[PDB]
Amino acid sequence: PLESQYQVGPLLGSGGFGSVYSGIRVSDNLPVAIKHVEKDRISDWGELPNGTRVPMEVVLLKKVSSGFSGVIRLLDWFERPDSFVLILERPEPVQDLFDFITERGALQEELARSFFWQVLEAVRHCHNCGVLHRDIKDENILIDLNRGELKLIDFGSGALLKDTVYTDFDGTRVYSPPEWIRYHRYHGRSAAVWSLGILLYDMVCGDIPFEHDEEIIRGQVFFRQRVSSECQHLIRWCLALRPSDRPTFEEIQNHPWMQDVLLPQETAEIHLH
Ligand SMILES: C[C@H]1NC(=O)c2cc(-c3cccc4c(=O)n(C5(C)CC5)c(NC5(C)CC5)nc34)[nH]c21
Repeated sequence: PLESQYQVGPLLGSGGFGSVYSGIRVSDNLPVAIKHVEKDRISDWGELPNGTRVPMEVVLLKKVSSGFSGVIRLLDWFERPDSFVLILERPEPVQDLFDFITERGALQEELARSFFWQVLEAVRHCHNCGVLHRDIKDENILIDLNRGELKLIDFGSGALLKDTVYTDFDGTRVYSPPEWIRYHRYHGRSAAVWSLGILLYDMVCGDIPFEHDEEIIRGQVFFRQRVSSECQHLIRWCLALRPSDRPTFEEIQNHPWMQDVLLPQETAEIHLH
């Protein structure tokens, strides 16, 4: 089932998420990624309409893999005795945003605007399909280097979107909002907007703004790089201490700093090729 249909290549990476290998679908040589997760290392489980116990990530990816998007597509999945295996699409050539930022340092605002806009479109798509990622960060974003298109990855910390409080969190701490640090309580959209503020700061400054819990709680933003006043304003708004003071996704995309975004292909020509 798995062995015959996919030819396995080298390990791309491993960590809390499991182990991800490059691969190729044997039938048509389609590039793929193959994610293995041990059953013991999965805490968040869900059920398919069919009535089958699977990892939540499988439920979430099926809900968002409908149509095209800036979300990594689940092509197939398999259950094994002690693990689940997910077959994901693989752009070629590709680089993850963390490595891209590390190599360039801070991104030019024009580039950060295009990237951030695409992340916003992808996150909006997730929320429309009832899915909350809960771990938005540069490490969970891939760049299709030829087309200039960003793709969200790793829904292993995610959940079904709801309007009530979340009391569990498995995402990355330094991207987590002050309300989680202080009260172990947050709401979906406003916590997501906090992580987007951290991401945007990361793009235009070349690193995250807060390291320790006390910096997150204080919420004072210091700019280490030259950043436009409009971009600083949007960042500070996303990082409002009070969740209800943070912008909606609509307010983010109507912010003056977000106007006249480049198309992804233009973005590649000017900034990537
Ligand atoms: C972060 C990890 N967790 C996931 O769910 C997932 C999916 C991928 C993944 C999917 C498709 C393509 C790539 C890919 O090309 N790469 C590269 C080799 C371009 C960086 C990587 N690198 C990572 C983030 C694993 C270390 N992951 C992919 N990586 C992860």
